[PDB]
Amino acid sequence: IEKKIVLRNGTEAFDSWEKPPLPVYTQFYFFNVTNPEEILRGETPRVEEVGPYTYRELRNKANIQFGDNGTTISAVSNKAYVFERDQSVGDPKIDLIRTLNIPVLTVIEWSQVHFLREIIEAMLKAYQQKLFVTHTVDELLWGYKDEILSLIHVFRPDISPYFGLFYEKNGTNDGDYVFLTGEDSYLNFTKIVEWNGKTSLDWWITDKCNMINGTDGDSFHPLITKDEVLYVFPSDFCRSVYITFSDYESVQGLPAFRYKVPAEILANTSDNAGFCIPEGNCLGSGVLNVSICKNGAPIIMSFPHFYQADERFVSAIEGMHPNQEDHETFVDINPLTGIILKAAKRFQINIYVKKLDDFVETGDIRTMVFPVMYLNESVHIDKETASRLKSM
Ligand SMILES: *[C@@H]1O[C@H](CO)[C@@H](O[C@@H]2O[C@H](CO)[C@@H](O[C@@H]3O[C@H](CO[C@H]4O[C@H](CO[C@H]5O[C@H](CO)[C@@H](O)[C@H](O)[C@@H]5O[C@H]5O[C@H](CO)[C@@H](O)[C@H](O)[C@@H]5O)[C@@H](O)[C@H](O[C@H]5O[C@H](CO)[C@@H](O)[C@H](O)[C@@H]5O[C@H]5O[C@H](CO)[C@@H](O)[C@H](O)[C@@H]5O)[C@@H]4O)[C@@H](O)[C@H](O[C@H]4O[C@H](CO)[C@@H](O)[C@H](O)[C@@H]4O[C@H]4O[C@H](CO)[C@@H](O)[C@H](O)[C@@H]4O[C@H]4O[C@H](CO)[C@@H](O)[C@H](O)[C@@H]4O)[C@@H]3O)[C@H](O)[C@H]2NC(C)=O)[C@H](O)[C@H]1NC(C)=O
Ligand SMILES: *[C@@H]1O[C@H](CO)[C@@H](O[C@@H]2O[C@H](CO)[C@@H](O[C@@H]3O[C@H](CO[C@H]4O[C@H](CO)[C@@H](O)[C@H](O)[C@@H]4O)[C@@H](O)[C@H](O[C@H]4O[C@H](CO)[C@@H](O)[C@H](O)[C@@H]4O)[C@@H]3O)[C@H](O)[C@H]2NC(C)=O)[C@H](O)[C@H]1NC(C)=O
Ligand SMILES: *[C@@H]1O[C@H](CO)[C@@H](O[C@@H]2O[C@H](CO)[C@@H](O[C@@H]3O[C@H](CO)[C@@H](O)[C@H](O[C@H]4O[C@H](CO)[C@@H](O)[C@H](O)[C@@H]4O)[C@@H]3O)[C@H](O)[C@H]2NC(C)=O)[C@H](O)[C@H]1NC(C)=O
Ligand SMILES: *[C@@H]1O[C@H](CO)[C@@H](O[C@@H]2O[C@H](CO)[C@@H](O[C@@H]3O[C@H](CO)[C@@H](O)[C@H](O)[C@@H]3O)[C@H](O)[C@H]2NC(C)=O)[C@H](O)[C@H]1NC(C)=O
Ligand SMILES: *[C@@H]1O[C@H](CO)[C@@H](O[C@@H]2O[C@H](CO)[C@@H](O)[C@H](O)[C@H]2NC(C)=O)[C@H](O)[C@H]1NC(C)=O
Ligand SMILES: *[C@@H]1O[C@H](CO)[C@@H](O[C@@H]2O[C@H](CO)[C@@H](O)[C@H](O)[C@H]2NC(C)=O)[C@H](O)[C@H]1NC(C)=O
Ligand SMILES: *[C@@H]1O[C@H](CO)[C@@H](O)[C@H](O)[C@H]1NC(C)=O
Ligand SMILES: *[C@@H]1O[C@H](CO)[C@@H](O)[C@H](O)[C@H]1NC(C)=O
Ligand code: NA
Ligand code: NA
Repeated sequence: IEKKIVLRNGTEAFDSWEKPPLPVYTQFYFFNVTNPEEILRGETPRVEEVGPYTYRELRNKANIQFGDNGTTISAVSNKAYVFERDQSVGDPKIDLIRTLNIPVLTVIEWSQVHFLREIIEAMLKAYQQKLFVTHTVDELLWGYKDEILSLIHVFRPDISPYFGLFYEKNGTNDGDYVFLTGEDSYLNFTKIVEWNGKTSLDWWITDKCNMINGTDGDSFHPLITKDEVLYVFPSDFCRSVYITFSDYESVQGLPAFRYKVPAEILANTSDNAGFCIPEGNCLGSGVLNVSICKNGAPIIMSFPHFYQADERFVSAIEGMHPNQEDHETFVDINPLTGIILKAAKRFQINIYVKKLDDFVETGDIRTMVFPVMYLNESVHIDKETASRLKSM
């Protein structure tokens, strides 16, 4: 019986959960817009993939507190990103990327939703902004000071003058989780019970879609069987998902089940209609409008190169060539212990753009989901730790 895989102060499983020994790497890839003026004149966008920009992660748990006679545990998961120049295609503090002006699109979308409408319209009218802007990779990723945000900031101090895809996400966590250890049962090991105090979400339509299912995805319950389905809640993705068995794999000298994210997760279906806000009206198979949880910005999640998506999402942006092996999302789990031996968590950030008559910033741009940057967050078990695990 494997009941030593339980988060108790004394077991080695707890120490690995507290301080993950395996290094995790996130790699950023950007889409450099080659014809901005022609896009504003209503022509088909043309982009170039640029990457990787590889960062090593520093993971740990903090504010660790037990409870309920040892059945529950609460903590926060801090995550930092240390840059690796030699594992990267270039220096991000020099390498420039030309892409959409996300701050102006954000505040344009705010104004259309009547949030600081007069102030935004006034500033935009006085200070002309460009729809396409060029910044360094370090700026786009970890923040830069924007004009319009700075002007709004003087009127509304709560509004940040700086914008970045991962702004202030270095050396920080993503809410206060409370997990469930495997004391009551091994099946509900590292299972999330609440997040930021609440037992479920409240920005999707159906109660079904707002449920917090499964684990964070850093580990799974022991003794996994081929037939079952594993639920994951990635906070950044703003919904629970699930992964199904694909095929058999061996990592080092260890057995592993290859579990992937299936097409059903972002499919245009009734099960996923609840995610399509407001009136159950969806953009199409293979995307997720996450504007509600990204503070009103017109941000659309997808898989890299619109993998597992409607063909028209690929035809809209010249430069998207999706294949399985490069863009799928998979995880190799040791069935016995439920430990991730290898994985590639991959997702893409897009921006919803459309022509506006009230705005000449938009020109005559087409209505489309415009890709900005996607990543590969990956892990791989090394020989020393694998051989350590192999013994048990
Ligand atoms: C992704 O995802 C995301 C999320 O999820 C999303 O998002 C979304 O989006 C959408 C888009 O569309 C949106 O929707 C929109 O919204 C907007 C906004 O809203 C808001 O606001 C408003 C306004 O307010 C203001 O005003 C008023 C009056 O007017 C007042 O009352 C107030 O107070 C304010 O005022 C202020 O300010 C101003 C400035 O100027 C000044 O002046 C003054 O003094 C003051 O200060 C409002 O209205 C709203 O409200 C609502 O809601 C709430 C909640 O809480 C409630 O409570 C209320 O009651 C309401 O509700 C109700 O009503 C409404 C009506 O409006 C309705 O809607 C409902 O159902 C109910 O019944 C808010 O707050 C808006 O604006 C819009 O609306 C529009 O559109 C629609 C369509 O859908 C319709 O339905 C409506 O009706 C409208 O329409 C109209 O208008 C327009 C413009 O102008 C036009 O064009 C048309 O034609 C029409 O017109 C007509 O009618 C009218 C009546 O209405 C009249 O007046 C005239 O004459 C004509 O006849 C819409 O709705 C949303 O919101 C969002 N959400 C979020 C969360 O974000 C997105 O989308 C996605 N994406 C993708 C791509 O997919
Ligand atoms: C994180 O995620 C990214 C992907 O999103 C990974 O990066 C990719 O890594 C794979 C390998 O793991 C790379 O694949 C290799 O690409 C090489 C270049 O291919 C070019 O040329 C061919 C024609 O020759 C074109 O078809 C293609 O479009 C490219 O323009 C290939 O030479 C390699 O081929 C070898 O493997 C294939 C397997 O299918 C064999 O069939 C071949 O015979 C050959 O042996 C290979 O396909 C891919 O290019 C990478 N892309 C990017 C953007 O980096 C990361 O590796 C991943 N994980 C980690 C941990 O980093
Ligand atoms: C993504 O696309 C964007 C836009 O196409 C691209 O930005 C551009 O990069 C080029 C270089 O690739 C920049 O051109 C340089 O401008 C600087 C500043 O004035 C000059 O110092 C440079 O002059 C030297 O260039 C060569 C040596 O580096 C020599 O041939 C020459 O004699 C000079 O010594 C050079 O002209 C250009 O400024 C930007 N454009 C914008 C709008 O920012 C970006 O590089 C692409 N990103 C990636 C990762 O490829
Ligand atoms: C969070 O977890 C719950 C429970 O695991 C998920 O809800 C379940 O979703 C399944 C989808 O297969 C529902 O199955 C249904 O079966 C009937 C026939 O019996 C079929 O006609 C339907 O089309 C559907 O497939 C099931 O009812 C439902 N169970 C419960 C208790 O809600 C939910 O999807 C998960 N949410 C997220 C966001 O991951
Ligand atoms: C995120 O924060 C971490 C932790 O401070 C940074 O990692 C350090 O970077 C310094 C640069 O001065 C280096 O000396 C070390 O590689 C790191 N220190 C430690 C203790 O790990 C990381 O660079 C930050 N990332 C970004 C993008 O700013
Ligand atoms: C996603 O699926 C829905 C439901 O099938 C589509 O809505 C249907 O569209 C067809 C024609 O394309 C109509 O005949 C039906 O009457 C529609 N049914 C409902 C309930 O709306 C919707 O068009 C699809 N969305 C996309 C972007 O392809
Ligand atoms: C766990 O180990 C021992 C318990 O006696 C103690 O030294 C340490 O402070 C404990 N830490 C946590 C986070 O429980
Ligand atoms: C998890 O543990 C067991 C096994 O599934 C189950 O009986 C219990 O209700 C679950 N607890 C929670 C909080 O989900
Ligand atoms: Na409304
Ligand atoms: Na316009």
